[PDB]
Amino acid sequence: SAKDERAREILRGFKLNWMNLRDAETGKILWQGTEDLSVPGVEHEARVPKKILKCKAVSRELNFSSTEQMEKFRLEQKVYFKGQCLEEWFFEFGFVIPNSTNTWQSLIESQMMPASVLTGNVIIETKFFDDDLLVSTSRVRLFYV
Ligand SMILES: Nc1cc(CN(CC2CCNCC2)S(=O)(=O)c2ccc(S(=O)(=O)N(Cc3ccc(Cl)cc3)C3CCCC3)cc2)ccc1C(=O)O
Repeated sequence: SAKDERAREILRGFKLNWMNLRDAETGKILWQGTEDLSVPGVEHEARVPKKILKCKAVSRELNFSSTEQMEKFRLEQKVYFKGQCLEEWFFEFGFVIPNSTNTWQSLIESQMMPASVLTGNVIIETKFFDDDLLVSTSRVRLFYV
């Protein structure tokens, strides 16, 4: 279908360039990377400091480029522990100019399991939408260090 073709064009033109996480209260950087975690079909890995689990809120900056125009770029993210969804998050970016590079700031705000239990057992599944069109699904396995 035209929508399936369109999804592939958007993916083809998309790159996640860099990204970081900060304690929202203090602004202190907890993690940063330049690996494109959005790439589908391979299991990505990331190592994050265990103190992140003590943050009431985490600020994420995500820098991306897109050759394709998007009407309503957004993300759905599911936190899975041993295959069980503990949490679902929704973030909206909105309009994306074709051939632009953009920085997107988001706030991520139950009782947390210990880092030692969680480590290597947490998968973040991220879906990349333009409105209702699914562009891609990626997975990142988290280790708490
Ligand atoms: N309920 C739980 C939720 C989590 C997930 N954490 C969310 C934090 C937990 C501490 N309070 C603030 C929210 S987290 O700190 O581990 C966290 C997870 C994902 C992310 S992320 O979605 O921003 N990102 C994944 C990501 C981001 C963007 C894209 Cl495109 C793809 C993947 C990763 C984090 C490390 C490398 C980047 C940020 C923080 C863990 C355990 C439990 C539990 O019940 O025990």
